[PDB]
Amino acid sequence: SFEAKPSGSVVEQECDFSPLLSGTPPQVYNFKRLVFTNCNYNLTKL
Amino acid sequence: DDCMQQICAQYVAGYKVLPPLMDVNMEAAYTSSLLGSIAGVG
Repeated sequence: SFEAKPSGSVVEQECDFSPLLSGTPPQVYNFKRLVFTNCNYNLTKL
Repeated sequence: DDCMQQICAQYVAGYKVLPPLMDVNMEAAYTSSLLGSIAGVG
C-alpha cells in the first residue's frame, strides 16, 4: 500500500527582568548580578 | 471516506479485505430463478 508522506509535525514542549529595570541601580562598586537559569530571555525588550 | 471523517484495515495496511467476486444482486437473481424452477421441477 502507498501511504502519505509525514508533514507539518506538531511538537509540544519566563525569568522576570523587572528588578534590573526597577528601583535604584546600585553604584559600579556595588554592582548587582541577577542569576537566570533555564528561562525564556528576550534580548529585544532590554 | 467515513473513516477519514472520523473500515480501518486500509489505514492499518496489515491485511486487505477481498470482495466475494460475486455481486449480491446476481446471487439474488440466481435464487429467484431457482424459486421459479422448483415449482416446475416438483
